[PDB]
Amino acid sequence: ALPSGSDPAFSQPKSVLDAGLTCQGASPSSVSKPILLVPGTGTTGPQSFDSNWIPLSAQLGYTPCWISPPPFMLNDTQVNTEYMVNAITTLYAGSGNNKLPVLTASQGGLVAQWGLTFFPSIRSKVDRLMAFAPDYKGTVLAGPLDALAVSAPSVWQQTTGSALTTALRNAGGLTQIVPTTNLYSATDEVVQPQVSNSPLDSSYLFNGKNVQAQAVCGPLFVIDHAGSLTSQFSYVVGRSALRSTTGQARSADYGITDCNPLPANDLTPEQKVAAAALLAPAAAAIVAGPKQNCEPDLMPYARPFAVGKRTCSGIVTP
Repeated sequence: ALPSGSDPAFSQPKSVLDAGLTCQGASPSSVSKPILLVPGTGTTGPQSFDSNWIPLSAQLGYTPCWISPPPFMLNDTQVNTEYMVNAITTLYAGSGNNKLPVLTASQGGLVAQWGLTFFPSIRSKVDRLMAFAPDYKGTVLAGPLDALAVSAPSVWQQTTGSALTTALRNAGGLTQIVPTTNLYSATDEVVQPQVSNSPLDSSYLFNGKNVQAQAVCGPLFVIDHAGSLTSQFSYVVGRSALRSTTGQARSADYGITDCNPLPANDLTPEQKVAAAALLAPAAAAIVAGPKQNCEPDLMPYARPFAVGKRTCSGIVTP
């Protein structure tokens, strides 16, 4: 049984959360068919999606909207989730009180699932989740202690074994909460482990539509972390998920002829070039960003689910 009852309090002023939400060509308070895009570590919304799902979702008939939690998704993943929860509240009312899809890149999927686990109000407002390379179990490649012995808050949190990923799993968050499709790759160079095509993989959610590219395209098919978001294969799976009456991608809607690892066909030449360079700003943001030597404390609503772990203030207690 998941957390129920009232939503946790926000730590951020609402005005700050509002400033992080933008829609292309519309206000989030008056928008037709919004899709909420949640970016990856080290990026803003436009950096994650300008070269891919902002144009691609527009051509499918959605108004692209996004959050850009500062600085570049490097702060506390629990604060990044406040931006998403506030955005869902706003876009739900702003689209006529209609459920909306959420589409994510890397950490953005962890944020979405964290929000669905701990903020019950949004469960009735999210139609489906389409997550590209989500790291629900974190990654064994996060490397918070590689090179400098300090790393961004959200990098600690995305490290395998972290208090945050422990709390998500222990609270029941590795089972899908809304209809979810997870698209990922065994050759992801950022998120591992992803090789088993099974619940061991970081992108896997129980009862989700878990699509490891190599299970469809073969063991030597190669797409990396950025290509998991931008590829033509990824587009076909995401399109199926967004159109599906079940809320999940359908195996019938894609196949071996879609196994194209290059940027999605419908992107402009400029977008395809930008898609190849997707993570370049992320490295600069990380170098310039906040860094610390400990994992951020869990907020009170999550503390009971990671008792015994160690965060900045000490040992987690209930």
